[PDB]
Amino acid sequence: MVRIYTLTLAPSLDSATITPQIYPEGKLRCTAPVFEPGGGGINVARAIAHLGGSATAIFPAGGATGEHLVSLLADENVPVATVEAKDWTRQNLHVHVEASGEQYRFVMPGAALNEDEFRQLEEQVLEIESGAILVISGSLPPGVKLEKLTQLISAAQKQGIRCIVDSSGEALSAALAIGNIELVKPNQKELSALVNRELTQPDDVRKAAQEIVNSGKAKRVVVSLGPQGALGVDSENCIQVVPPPVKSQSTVGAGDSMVGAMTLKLAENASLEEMVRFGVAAGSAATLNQGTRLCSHDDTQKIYAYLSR
Amino acid sequence: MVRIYTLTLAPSLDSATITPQIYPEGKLRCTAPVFEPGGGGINVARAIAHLGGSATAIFPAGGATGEHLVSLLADENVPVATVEAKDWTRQNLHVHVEASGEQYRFVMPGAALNEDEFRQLEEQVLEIESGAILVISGSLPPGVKLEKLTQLISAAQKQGIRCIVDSSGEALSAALAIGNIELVKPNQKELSALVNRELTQPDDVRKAAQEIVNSGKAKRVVVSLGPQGALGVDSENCIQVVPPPVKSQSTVGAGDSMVGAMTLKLAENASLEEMVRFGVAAGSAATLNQGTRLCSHDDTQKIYAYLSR
Amino acid sequence: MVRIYTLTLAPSLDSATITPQIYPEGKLRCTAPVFEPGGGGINVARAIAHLGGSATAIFPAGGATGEHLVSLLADENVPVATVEAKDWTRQNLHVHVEASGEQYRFVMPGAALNEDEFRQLEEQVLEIESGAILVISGSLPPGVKLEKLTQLISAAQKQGIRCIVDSSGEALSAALAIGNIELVKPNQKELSALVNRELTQPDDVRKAAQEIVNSGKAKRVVVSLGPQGALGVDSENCIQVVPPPVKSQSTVGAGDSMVGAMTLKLAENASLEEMVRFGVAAGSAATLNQGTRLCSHDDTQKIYAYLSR
Amino acid sequence: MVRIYTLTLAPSLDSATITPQIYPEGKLRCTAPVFEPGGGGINVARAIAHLGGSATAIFPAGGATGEHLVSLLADENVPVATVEAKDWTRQNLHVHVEASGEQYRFVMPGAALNEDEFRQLEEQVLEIESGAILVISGSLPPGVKLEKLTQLISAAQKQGIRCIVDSSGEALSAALAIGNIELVKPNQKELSALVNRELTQPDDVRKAAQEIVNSGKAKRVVVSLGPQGALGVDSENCIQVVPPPVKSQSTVGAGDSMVGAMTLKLAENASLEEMVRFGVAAGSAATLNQGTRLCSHDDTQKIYAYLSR
Ligand SMILES: Nc1ncnc2c1ncn2[C@@H]1O[C@H](COP(=O)(O)OP(=O)(O)OP(=O)(O)O)[C@@H](O)[C@H]1O
Ligand SMILES: Nc1ncnc2c1ncn2[C@@H]1O[C@H](COP(=O)(O)OP(=O)(O)OP(=O)(O)O)[C@@H](O)[C@H]1O
Ligand SMILES: Nc1ncnc2c1ncn2[C@@H]1O[C@H](COP(=O)(O)OP(=O)(O)OP(=O)(O)O)[C@@H](O)[C@H]1O
Ligand SMILES: Nc1ncnc2c1ncn2[C@@H]1O[C@H](COP(=O)(O)OP(=O)(O)OP(=O)(O)O)[C@@H](O)[C@H]1O
Ligand SMILES: Nc1ncnc2c1ncn2[C@@H]1O[C@H](COP(=O)(O)OP(=O)(O)OP(=O)(O)O)[C@@H](O)[C@H]1O
Ligand SMILES: Nc1ncnc2c1ncn2[C@@H]1O[C@H](COP(=O)(O)OP(=O)(O)OP(=O)(O)O)[C@@H](O)[C@H]1O
Ligand SMILES: Nc1ncnc2c1ncn2[C@@H]1O[C@H](COP(=O)(O)OP(=O)(O)OP(=O)(O)O)[C@@H](O)[C@H]1O
Ligand SMILES: Nc1ncnc2c1ncn2[C@@H]1O[C@H](COP(=O)(O)OP(=O)(O)OP(=O)(O)O)[C@@H](O)[C@H]1O
Ligand SMILES: [K+]
Ligand SMILES: [K+]
Ligand SMILES: [K+]
Ligand SMILES: [K+]
Ligand SMILES: [Mg+2]
Ligand SMILES: [Mg+2]
Ligand SMILES: [Mg+2]
Ligand SMILES: [Mg+2]
Ligand SMILES: [Mg+2]
Ligand SMILES: [Mg+2]
Ligand SMILES: [Mg+2]
Ligand SMILES: [Mg+2]
Repeated sequence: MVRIYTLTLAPSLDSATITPQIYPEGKLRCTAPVFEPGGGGINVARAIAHLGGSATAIFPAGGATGEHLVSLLADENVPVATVEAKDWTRQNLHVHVEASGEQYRFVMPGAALNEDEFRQLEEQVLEIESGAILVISGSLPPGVKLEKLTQLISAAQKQGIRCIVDSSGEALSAALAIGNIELVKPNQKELSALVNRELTQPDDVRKAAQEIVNSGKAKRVVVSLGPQGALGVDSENCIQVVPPPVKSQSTVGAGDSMVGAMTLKLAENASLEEMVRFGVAAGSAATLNQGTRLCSHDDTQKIYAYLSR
Repeated sequence: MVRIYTLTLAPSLDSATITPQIYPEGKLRCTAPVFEPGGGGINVARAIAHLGGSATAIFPAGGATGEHLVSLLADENVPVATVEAKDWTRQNLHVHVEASGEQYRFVMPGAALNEDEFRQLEEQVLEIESGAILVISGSLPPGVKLEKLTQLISAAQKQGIRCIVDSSGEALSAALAIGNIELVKPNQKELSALVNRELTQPDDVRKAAQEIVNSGKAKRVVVSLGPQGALGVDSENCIQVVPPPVKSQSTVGAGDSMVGAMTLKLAENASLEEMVRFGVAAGSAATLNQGTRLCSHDDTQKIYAYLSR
Repeated sequence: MVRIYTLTLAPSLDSATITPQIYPEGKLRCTAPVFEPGGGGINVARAIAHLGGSATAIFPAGGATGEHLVSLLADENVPVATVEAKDWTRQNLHVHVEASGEQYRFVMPGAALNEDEFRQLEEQVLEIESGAILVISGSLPPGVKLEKLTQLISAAQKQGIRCIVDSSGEALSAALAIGNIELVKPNQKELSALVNRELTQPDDVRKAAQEIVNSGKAKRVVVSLGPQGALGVDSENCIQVVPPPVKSQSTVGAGDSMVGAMTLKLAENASLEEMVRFGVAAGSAATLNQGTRLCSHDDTQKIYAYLSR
Repeated sequence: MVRIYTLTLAPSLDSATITPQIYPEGKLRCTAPVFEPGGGGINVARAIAHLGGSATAIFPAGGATGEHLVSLLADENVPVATVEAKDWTRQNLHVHVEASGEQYRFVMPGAALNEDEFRQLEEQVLEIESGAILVISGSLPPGVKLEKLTQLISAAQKQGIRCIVDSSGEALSAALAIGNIELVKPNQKELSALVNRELTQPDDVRKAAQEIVNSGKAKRVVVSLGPQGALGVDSENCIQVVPPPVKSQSTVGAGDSMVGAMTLKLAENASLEEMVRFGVAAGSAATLNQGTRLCSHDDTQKIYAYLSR
């Protein structure tokens, strides 16, 4: 298997806290937070670790929050390659409400990057050897022009780095601007925005995915469909995989778990069907766990065996 | 095609109202309500009308609220057969919040039924011809012992009335106590309560469904799975049908729409596959319409065509 | 003491129910409701009963819901004078959420009145002897022109009936159109709407209340101020009364409790200070009790003793 | 006028963000946060600046978040005296929901303080001149034994530093353990916890306040009562001051604004009446401004003039 790297331009040090009730105006007393790594590529690398593989997470880190982020990943045995940034690593908030069992997730932008910090990040990316896989996942932080992301991807592909993309909005469109992306995983909202049209008819998702493949923007499009599983599209195949009928406890982290799983199958040169099935297995495995916990090896294996008959 | 009847032991006259915001403590000023028919069997009959068929709704009605319920169904051209009850027809409340677009649904028990009234309802059911279909759908109202529900179904079956059951809790178990039910449609929670175990493993739903068929309790079990569609089980077949990837606007009425569709297919003596496909098409068609609106013929046809492609 | 009557043109049979959690989209299973009398004048009469006096509630009642409303008042020993109405007595909903202890209150319009039913109600009102007190409290139901309310009040005053008004919006303005109202109790929002201006400066409430008295619209204006108590205004006096610093459990019914209390003091020809103090005592006593329960005699007496030094 | 200092053992760098709707499970996309100074003593110092006075804020600051906190105060021209702490300055989150206009406030503990750092803070406090005022306001951060808070206050008082305390829980009791506190401002809940009993009777708050004065624990006790204003108690006087009837826009910052105002009055050696009046004026002035904004000079002056009329 070739080596796997992930890139998170907007990582975070997330706080998970608990409060008895939720209501406006008054002070909600919240417990001492538990800190956890945040960010698309970072969680993809964590999911891969859970599944028994290894992925090196590349990301900017700033201030004491950044140091703690790196410290957390060290304890989880997730290898990293960081760039020191001036602006401190930002924090998102996850609140569990004890009385209802509900969770609330407040997602703010990542820290700013200056041009020099982005250049260092690109330098880290270009140290990746030909044939290896790079997963670019997450939002685009302030300070980065859209074309800089496209230029990074182009440079990467130029020296044989195989790119996988999970993003949204203008970043996702920009990441796909040059094309030849190995794999992209939009969810339904992300797909609709990317093809710039509403997907209201039964066959619209399939057709939109095929449109992306046919255009040369991506070799593989896996449209993830929440509880309905996913639809994977190749130049030769269209397959839908639906998860088993088991209740979701918490959907947080399903997307990153699926991407990490599919990345591993891509590294193994698996078939489209095997890739999508393993992706659904890990994404749905993620839903079995409370709060922000990602997929576990054993749950993913169990669901994958079910999906494989 | 044989004739179709439905039975709703706990009907309601539902109020749909609108308010700008939702918050506790203060008076929420709600608009003058729009009244609509409520109740499982009643909604099955309405869905059947939408799909081009005809079903007679049997139910107790009491007071001016009951009169209005009857009048609403007359205006919708749904045939009825009623028993006048002493306790007035109860009301559930549907609240649309303008600021969020969210809907809140407060579901209270149906009016009480005395023993005389239940025997009157039983008399109506036993006037149904042999070979016709009776759909018993909805909650069990106060005043009716579970044994009486068992007795009604046993009485109906002895003379060739084909029974379809959609209920929950002790009522569902009681309805299946006699066995030889033509079709039962539990959702996942209802199936779990019926077999009395958590269904936490991938194959648990299928195994539970097969257990009910094998035990002779039901000829067909269709476990409905929300956005995952449904799993249909026979003595000979097992199929899962997943809806197309279209966004749900409002899930209200999905269950009764699905039951209405499957009932029509059952009356046409369709295959298990055709029955479940049409059921999923109608159930998911219902979700395309806002609020409490059930499935439309055209949306159901479109989804069914896709599933049958 | 002279006799006391209340008029409720829009009464209701309210349902109080309990549900474990509150959230949109899904069915919220609510307990078998406890029915209670609803409507301004009706609750004023109930509050008066709690305080040891007697008030006859005049109101339209229709259908089985109306009969149960009358039945509830009989059990509480509240004398009534009803007019049978064609349109059935409507229901508001009070929902207690067990997990949070919050209550939600959905308030819909009252049943319609036709011209004949209103004429009968006016006839009941004009049977009231000179010197007696009539409390007109609550919203204006559909079917009643604004000037009909004004004409009723004018006719009442013409034969010596002393009128007290608690209402809002166009109804309140109309009720005050002719003037010489003995007592009106707007809250702050109601006062602002009545004088048609925002009350943003420290002395604005006082000035607005005095404007109403000086105009001849009302002899006494008691602006109720929620937790801040009330400001009472006469042609000769301006007094603010603030409740004791005890936590409110539930504010439902505070307004009607205050009005019933003030009505009793008006019947005793009490001073403005005594009237307002007893009103604050009963209104704040109401807040000590969970849900919709009105003021208790003992709590009101205790707070009144405190307010009187 | 003597000099004024404040002490905030648990400061914060607060993030204020905006999101369109609030609901659980999904990612709530929040705007790039606006940062603001947080913490009891810090806010007291800011309120004092608004009211035209000057107060030096003493607090631990750590990391880039602490640097930003210090920078924000510099921009607001609030003098500070800081101790560099190992643990980085923590962040609370204020969320405005656009659809409802509601604000949600998630309050987490302050950064940890080690024993060395606390002694450094103690050293700063003991550099305050005799006769000057020190306001100790806010929660107690992890790492500080209650006895150390008692020791700090005892140390300060021995050399003529006049101490004002605003806190809660065990910290408030510990702060009052030494006695001879110049002024304490519990709210109702804080007073109840302090005297360890429910305050359910009309005179309970006053009696509890007098108990603290009589015991020698505090020279002055001002129990703040939210919209009911405040009750101020001396060895010689007892007064209640109620704000004018103006609608609160947002209650955030009322407490610290009130403390800032009373501190300034205390420095001017004002009467108990003048102190409580100005306190209520500033507290209520704070409520006129949206979000976390404290009292403005002009609004405070306007309310104070009314209270003094
Ligand atoms: N259980 C609740 N449900 C809904 N709203 C609440 C609830 N508790 C408090 N609130 C709201 O919060 C406001 C203040 O509540 P609270 O008694 O906690 O004071 P606080 O200012 O938040 O905290 P503190 O005691 O530290 O001063 C109330 O006015 C109310 O609007
Ligand atoms: N409610 C659910 N029940 C079962 N499986 C789910 C559920 N939601 C997500 N999954 C699984 O996780 C996979 C990915 O989730 P989804 O399609 O929601 O992507 P995403 O929106 O990009 O995730 P995320 O919000 O974490 O970024 C799905 O394809 C599916 O396998
Ligand atoms: N927009 C809102 N968001 C959250 N809570 C609210 C909102 N509006 C009102 N409330 C709550 O409802 C209580 C009263 O609100 P409101 O001003 O509507 O008075 P009311 O008693 O409900 O009605 P009325 O004016 O008829 O007397 C407030 O104390 C507050 O707790
Ligand atoms: N979120 C959804 N998206 C797409 N289709 C749906 C969704 N929810 C329900 N359906 C369709 O409706 C059918 C029945 O709905 P479901 O499985 O939820 O039954 P139910 O819980 O008995 O419904 P109900 O609550 O109305 O009684 C499903 O099998 C599916 O076809
Ligand atoms: N604890 C909860 N918090 C927030 N939302 C919930 C919660 N429980 C259910 N919901 C919402 O209600 C929808 C359906 O929930 P549920 O499992 O109760 O099915 P139902 O259609 O309401 O009832 P039924 O079992 O009778 O078919 C869910 O899709 C979810 O959106
Ligand atoms: N939160 C509270 N705390 C203490 N007393 C209260 C509170 N709210 C109301 N009261 C008492 O009840 C009296 C009337 O309540 P309020 O001023 O809110 O009138 P209202 O809005 O017309 O009441 P309602 O909504 O029931 O019709 C007040 O003057 C006061 O004495
Ligand atoms: N307007 C809403 N009201 C109530 N709940 C909502 C609303 N929008 C989303 N949700 C809840 O959040 C879940 C996911 O919402 P959403 O479409 O935003 O996906 P997401 O996972 O939060 O974000 P993303 O598109 O980045 O993957 C839904 O399943 C639903 O439960
Ligand atoms: N809803 C309100 N309306 C008018 N004035 C208010 C209101 N709430 C607070 N105030 C003013 O602010 C002063 C202090 O507020 P409060 O009694 O709530 O203290 P607190 O609970 O310590 O404040 P905080 O939660 O900010 O720390 C009050 O005495 C009063 O003057
Ligand atoms: K999870
Ligand atoms: K619908
Ligand atoms: K009450
Ligand atoms: K404010
Ligand atoms: Mg995603
Ligand atoms: Mg998602
Ligand atoms: Mg159902
Ligand atoms: Mg359901
Ligand atoms: Mg009122
Ligand atoms: Mg009110
Ligand atoms: Mg405070
Ligand atoms: Mg407070």
